[PDB]
Amino acid sequence: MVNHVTAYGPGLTHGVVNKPATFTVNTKDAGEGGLSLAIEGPSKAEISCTDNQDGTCSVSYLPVLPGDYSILVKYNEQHVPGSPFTARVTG
Amino acid sequence: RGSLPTFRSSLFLWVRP
Repeated sequence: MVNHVTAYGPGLTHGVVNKPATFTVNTKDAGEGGLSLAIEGPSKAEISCTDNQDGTCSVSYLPVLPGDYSILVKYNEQHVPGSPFTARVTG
Repeated sequence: RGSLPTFRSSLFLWVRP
């Protein structure tokens, strides 16, 4: 899976229940386009997203049950490299 | 996947210079 928008950060791979899990979405010299973020898992995780002002987005989700969460990141209907990701969220 | 209920949270952003 290679390449355009990219995503990296701890929240893409692991987290802990009831604490915010975070990762970054780098849109430096992406076109213009639609960025989709979704998270699927054993609970409805609240997503928050702040523009860091430098072409980078800082994204966190708040998982309330432990388990596996799929993080899906698409740019213009296409999967970013590594998307869908899988975060092991422990208790 | 499928044994327990699964939920989705979503966000869509338009990115533009």
